[PDB]
Amino acid sequence: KGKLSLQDVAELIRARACQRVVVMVGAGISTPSGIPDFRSPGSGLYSNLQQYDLPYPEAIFELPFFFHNPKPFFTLAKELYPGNYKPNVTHYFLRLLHDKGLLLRLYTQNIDGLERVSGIPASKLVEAHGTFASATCTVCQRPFPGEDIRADVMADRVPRCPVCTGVVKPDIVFFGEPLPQRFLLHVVDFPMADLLLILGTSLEVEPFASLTEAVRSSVPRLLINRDLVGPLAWHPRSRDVAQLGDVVHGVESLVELLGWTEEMRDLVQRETGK
Ligand SMILES: CC(C)(C)C(=O)NCCC1CCN(c2ncnc3cc(C(N)=O)sc23)CC1
Ligand SMILES: [Zn+2]
Repeated sequence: KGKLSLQDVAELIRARACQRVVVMVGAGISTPSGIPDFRSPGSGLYSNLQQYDLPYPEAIFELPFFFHNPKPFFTLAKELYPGNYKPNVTHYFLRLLHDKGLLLRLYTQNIDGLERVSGIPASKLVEAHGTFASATCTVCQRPFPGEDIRADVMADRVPRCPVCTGVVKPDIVFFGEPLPQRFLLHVVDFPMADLLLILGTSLEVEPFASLTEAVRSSVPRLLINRDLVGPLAWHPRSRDVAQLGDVVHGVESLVELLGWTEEMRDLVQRETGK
């Protein structure tokens, strides 16, 4: 009887009636950290082809172009590597969710790695478009921690495999490649979810689009996004809640209703001092 509200979701979490939260995030959560959506006219990455020495937008994430000229991609890597951008309130909200034993899994479309930098361990993360936290030799397939090629990336050298001399590429998923193996965790995670949180994306592209329907029909789906569009708007469920407008405000409103404001402020304080 009647729509669930943001407060109703907050109350379920406070009661630990929702304690296996699956979170899905996109570009919208990282704009307040100073990373625009790549497609943003004027400011976004795809609108700065000259700045990266690219023939066209997609090229920075294409394998044949990468092997012809790895330097534009490595320019992006240098900018996006950990330490450059700061997580914002949205990332720390998810971190708090984790610290309180409420996070089952956080699925991210972002490559900025800000979830990790916020202190969420890799085991809770499914970085569905890959990550800079690890790298792989393109010839022999030797894996490397991201830190092991940091010096070369910061020094504008194309890192190389000690074993076979192959170019070592960050584990970002390029156009036409398979999604990472960890993505198959959705098979167990989604039936297990007792709350679905979607932040700063409308999950309009597959296979993310279908995943919104993988949770059971009793599970509330909370969308915090500019607009109510995508699969959630196409196929609403009685226990869906939409918090529209600015993601930062939506998240901060939820944080307040949860009673975590002072806890958030202390966490952010501590973390900034690192
Ligand atoms: C879907 C595949 C894997 C084929 C793909 O497009 N790979 C290239 C990397 C993606 C990463 C996510 N992505 C983004 N698009 C617009 N804005 C952002 C902001 C991102 C961020 N803040 O990490 S990722 C991203 C599209 C290109
Ligand atoms: Zn190698």
